[PDB]
Amino acid sequence: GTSQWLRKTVDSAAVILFSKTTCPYCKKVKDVLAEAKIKHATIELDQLSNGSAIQKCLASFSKIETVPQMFVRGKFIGDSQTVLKYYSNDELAGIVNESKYDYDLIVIGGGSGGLAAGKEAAKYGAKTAVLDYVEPTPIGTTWGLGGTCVNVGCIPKKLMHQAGLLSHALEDAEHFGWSLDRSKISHNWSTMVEGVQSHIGSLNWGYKVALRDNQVTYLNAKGRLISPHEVQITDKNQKVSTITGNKIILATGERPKYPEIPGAVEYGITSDDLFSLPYFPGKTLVIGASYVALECAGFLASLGGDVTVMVRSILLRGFDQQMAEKVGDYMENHGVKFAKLCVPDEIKQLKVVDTENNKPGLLLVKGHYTDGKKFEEEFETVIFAVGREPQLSKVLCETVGVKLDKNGRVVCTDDEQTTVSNVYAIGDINAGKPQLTPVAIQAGRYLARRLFAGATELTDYSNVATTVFTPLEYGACGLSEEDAIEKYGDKDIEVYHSNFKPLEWTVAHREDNVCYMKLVCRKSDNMRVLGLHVLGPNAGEITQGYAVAIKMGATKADFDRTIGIHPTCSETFTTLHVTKKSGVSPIV
Amino acid sequence: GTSQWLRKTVDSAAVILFSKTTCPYCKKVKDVLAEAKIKHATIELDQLSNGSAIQKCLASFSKIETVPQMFVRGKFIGDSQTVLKYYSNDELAGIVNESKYDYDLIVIGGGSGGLAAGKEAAKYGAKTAVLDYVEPTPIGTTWGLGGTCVNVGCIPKKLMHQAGLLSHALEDAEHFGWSLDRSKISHNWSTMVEGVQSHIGSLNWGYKVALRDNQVTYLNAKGRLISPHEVQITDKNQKVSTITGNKIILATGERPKYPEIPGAVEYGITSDDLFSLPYFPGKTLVIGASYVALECAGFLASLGGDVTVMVRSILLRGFDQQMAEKVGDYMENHGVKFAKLCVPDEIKQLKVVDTENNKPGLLLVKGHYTDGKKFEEEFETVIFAVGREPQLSKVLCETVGVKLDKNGRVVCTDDEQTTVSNVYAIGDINAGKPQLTPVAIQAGRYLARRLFAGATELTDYSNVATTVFTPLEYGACGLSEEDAIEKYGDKDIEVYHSNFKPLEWTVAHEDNVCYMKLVCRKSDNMRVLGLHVLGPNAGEITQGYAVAIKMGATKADFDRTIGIHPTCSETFTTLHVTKKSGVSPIV
Ligand SMILES: Cc1cc2nc3c(=O)[nH]c(=O)nc-3n(C[C@H](O)[C@H](O)[C@H](O)COP(=O)(O)OP(=O)(O)OC[C@H]3O[C@@H](n4cnc5c(N)ncnc54)[C@H](O)[C@@H]3O)c2cc1C
Ligand SMILES: Cc1cc2nc3c(=O)[nH]c(=O)nc-3n(C[C@H](O)[C@H](O)[C@H](O)COP(=O)(O)OP(=O)(O)OC[C@H]3O[C@@H](n4cnc5c(N)ncnc54)[C@H](O)[C@@H]3O)c2cc1C
Ligand SMILES: COCc1nnc(N)s1
Ligand SMILES: COCc1nnc(N)s1
Ligand SMILES: COCc1nnc(N)s1
Ligand SMILES: COCc1nnc(N)s1
Repeated sequence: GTSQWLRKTVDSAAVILFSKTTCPYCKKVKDVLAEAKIKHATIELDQLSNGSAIQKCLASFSKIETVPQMFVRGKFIGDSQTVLKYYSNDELAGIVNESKYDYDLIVIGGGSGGLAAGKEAAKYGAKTAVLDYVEPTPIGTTWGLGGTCVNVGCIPKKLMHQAGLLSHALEDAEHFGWSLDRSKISHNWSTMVEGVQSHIGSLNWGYKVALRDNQVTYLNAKGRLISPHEVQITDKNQKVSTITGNKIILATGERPKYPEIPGAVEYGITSDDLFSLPYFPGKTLVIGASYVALECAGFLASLGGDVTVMVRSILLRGFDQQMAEKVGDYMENHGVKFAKLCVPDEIKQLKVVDTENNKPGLLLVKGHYTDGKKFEEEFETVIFAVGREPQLSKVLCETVGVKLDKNGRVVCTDDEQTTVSNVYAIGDINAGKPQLTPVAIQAGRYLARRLFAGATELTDYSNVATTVFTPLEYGACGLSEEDAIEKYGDKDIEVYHSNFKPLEWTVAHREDNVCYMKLVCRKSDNMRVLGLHVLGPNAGEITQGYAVAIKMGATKADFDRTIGIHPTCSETFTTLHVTKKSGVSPIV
Repeated sequence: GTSQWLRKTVDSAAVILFSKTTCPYCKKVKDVLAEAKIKHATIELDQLSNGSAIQKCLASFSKIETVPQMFVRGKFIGDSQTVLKYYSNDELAGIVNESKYDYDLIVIGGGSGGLAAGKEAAKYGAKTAVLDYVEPTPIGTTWGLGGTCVNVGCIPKKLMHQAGLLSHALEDAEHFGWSLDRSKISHNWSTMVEGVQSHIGSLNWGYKVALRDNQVTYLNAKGRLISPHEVQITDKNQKVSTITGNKIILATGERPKYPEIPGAVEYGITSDDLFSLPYFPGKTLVIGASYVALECAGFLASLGGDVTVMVRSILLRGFDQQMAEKVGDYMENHGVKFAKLCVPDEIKQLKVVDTENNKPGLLLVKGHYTDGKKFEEEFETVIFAVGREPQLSKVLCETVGVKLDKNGRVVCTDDEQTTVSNVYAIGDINAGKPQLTPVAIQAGRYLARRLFAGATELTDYSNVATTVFTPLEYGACGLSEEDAIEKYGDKDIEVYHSNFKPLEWTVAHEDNVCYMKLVCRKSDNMRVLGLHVLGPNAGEITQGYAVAIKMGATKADFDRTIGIHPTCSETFTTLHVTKKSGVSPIV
């Protein structure tokens, strides 16, 4: 029924007004609340299909059936006359601030999702605290508010990716008639790092301002859920206390793993350290083969570093393997070396990091290949990118009763709820969800709208598009080719594909047949597009809009009947015709 | 119903075979035709939903109801025994070349649409000729096969744009840590033009190879339609002759206009001349305000030139006017000067063009502003971008009966047919269609499939997306904002909008110049009627969304899709400020 919607809304909301748009009785209660510096949500009943039934159900609480009606934290406050009887008597602040807990909402985690949920909750009148603390890395690195993307993730990595792209810009400029000689131009690592850290510092500051201007309490404190409604916090001075909240959101993210081998923690670094490193890495070994490892190797080479990637098995496990091979081939051709089917055994120190003179150390790496032969080479810097994990034992006492999966992530329902009914989890620690910043933001915002404004919208987690920012970018939306075959059978999968060449590469004398795209389609379902894949420049900008068409169920015919924009790389999707079954070449 | 399809299909097809995939007798006839190099179309009756009706209806032509049946130019040739008999007896080649006309298809015009139409028809066995001739510009400029885009349009204009974009990329490089100093780097015009002309030459060559390998006859001759089936050709040696064809496609495009003022033809140039000009233009006056005018003024500025645009009234007439003003404001902050509400009266010559030393001349331009005040300035080069027109009197005798609208364009039904039943028109001269290269290509290809392979798919001309390649690009798909209010009323229109800033612009040091909006319809589930974005890589951004708009996308379809981070395009997935709210769109 409607009755248990209405009654979840009233129960959970902080301050909420049931109202209508034509009623000037409601319009005067609003203006009172605005000037009184009171935030609230507002269900306009004349714009809901079944506003009539809701008016009746309000009477179960208030014994009346008209509008406006104001509730605070589950209790009916009054109608239009009673609100002004409280206002002019100056009894209104004591009533709107009445609560069994310190906060309506405590977010443990000040990253992508944490800050996004906190700000949206506060819009609708919820008393909100946001906790953030950055445990330092083994060598001591630390940073400010905003989470992993803002400080040591998407933002600093794409900015260094852009710095790497601009070396090809300097090469190309010669052929388009500019008088520079790229031969005599070199890169300065620490000038880059200063500009990058300057931008991050402005996001740190901007988030503190945003929280302040939304009346959100920010505590730079480590938090721990000790009971369903109690969060124990620790100061920067080591002072412990306890705060209480009605709803809890866990949004604490992950940190990089190290392999269990001698020397790794003591002498290597991870991505957490790379984006503010005060010396150029020098001769670098990257261990691992995820998108983090290949993206960092890619711009290290483009800035002129001597870069090696040690690969256990394959590149980009979980991604379309034909495209992953195309990515790796391009990198191998443009400076990155690979040591294939190889694994490390220990890291030995030969020289200590020189802090005063700003120089890396010197390390000796010992490893072995799957056949048996030995790996032994010296590097100045060794970077581990062997995956990320959460440490929920630090965040969450086991007696609270929040269930975790065998990987240590939180098992949630489809509306982010944990096994404890007032506790939710969003972002990287939610089991089974894609680990991406815009996913966490969308989840956090939609959930706050459900707890405090009566919203029903859920987050849709399927067919979320991605881009890997390797020297040649790789964008994808949907199934990889081998997953669609495995799920529907090779006879039911048709794949259209083609090479291409950006117009911008013609005068520049770049390669003819390295850029590549394909559509993986289901025959028996009107050639429905199951996955889209593209290797080339600006692959993120290319892929993104097609994610809407695929969310709507696009078919091959939908692509055929749409006309291209000329000249672009993206238009090549609108005229594809060569099937893989056919055996015809895809070259240009 | 099905009946009238199969009679239209049999009459216009050149060589066509009706068959079934599972039939070894049809396979036997296919294998004979491959070996004899006899190109043909093929209808596979067992993959069509009314193949049974078609099968019975073939008997009205062939007095049989079995497959495989082969036709040539409206005549039943036989079943598998009759065809093999012809093969074995050496009679099959003469039968399949029997024609009342010289060609199954004559295309007049070897540009974007004509080449696409020509190459596609040949795949189905049509005996095809393609005609192309380039009348020179007033100063003598001419070029090779491929049309306006390939030679004096999209392809050279975007390479030159690209040259201009690299100048800001050299600036940005310093801030991201590269040692270069932008201040001591300069641009060589003739080096660029050589690289551009070299790529165009490779396209000229590749199209000639393409026509050769499809057995299309290429005649570098001017063609004129003198009767429904007769095309008069004139040689590069002025030899005149007449060829005949069953179906005629007109695809002759347009050329730039000149204003009727003294000195304009004698001392100015147009875009036709600019992309192969041997000298740098110098101080340039661009007259006009279309996307050609603004794109060219744009890269000439970025390459270091002193550039002025003379605007009669507004910029980008017919495009969303708020977006056009943003496009022009950005150009004005980055070098381009504007002479607003202004029109030219005459061009006077001060220095002739110096061919020996490779230098432009010198000109005095006189004009007036709308209030009467006078304009008088000196420039080395004057570029007219005051529109384009067909000249179908050069193409089409009046007595053939092909009807034209009041602009001289061809009035066509929604299958590209003219008032004469064997004559079709495609591309720029098709009245009322967006004048774009992918549109011409799609129309020429789809039409050839209907004339010669029994296809029925029409070309969809609605909601075709565009990009204007100004220094900051402007992508668009669907109705402008003012157009949508005119059609549905202000109360039924919601506009969501936001400024944004590329991540690449942060370390490189404007905050709120990039902009995008969605124009929606309240009473139709908030249906997206127009998408607009100003920013970098706007074509790459806009294109994919054109599929979702074609499928009828709403605001909720945009909200429920997750973004790709960090990108510019992802800002479309989280828009929330409305124009009626009065809230500011900056970030
Ligand atoms: C190198 C790298 C590059 C990436 N690039 C991209 C990209 O291009 N695009 C993309 O979409 N995603 C990218 N990601 C993934 C993206 O960063 C994550 O999906 C996202 O940051 C997860 O958000 P979150 O809110 O769940 O966690 P986080 O952003 O990690 O925020 C959690 C915060 O809570 C803090 N915290 C932890 N424990 C406690 C505690 N007990 N008390 C208080 N605070 C605590 C953490 O220190 C942190 O500040 C990248 C990740 C990495 C590592
Ligand atoms: C500066 C500029 C930039 C442009 N940029 C873009 C862009 O970025 N994207 C886009 O989509 N569109 C762009 N266009 C438009 C695009 O060029 C046209 O839409 C396209 O060329 C139309 O093709 P068409 O086949 O109709 O004609 P055309 O390509 O003009 O082909 C006509 C051909 O027929 C020849 N011909 C004429 N008369 C005869 C005759 N009697 N006998 C034989 N041959 C004859 C002509 O000389 C020419 O070779 C641009 C146009 C210009 C001028
Ligand atoms: C539990 O760690 C104590 C803390 N140190 N710095 C903070 N900001 S909180
Ligand atoms: C998830 O696998 C982590 C690793 N990758 N490369 C290694 N050598 S260990
Ligand atoms: C009037 O034009 C005669 C020509 N015909 N084809 C050429 N190449 S010159
Ligand atoms: C034929 O000329 C008409 C014009 N169009 N734009 C101008 N500035 S003058």
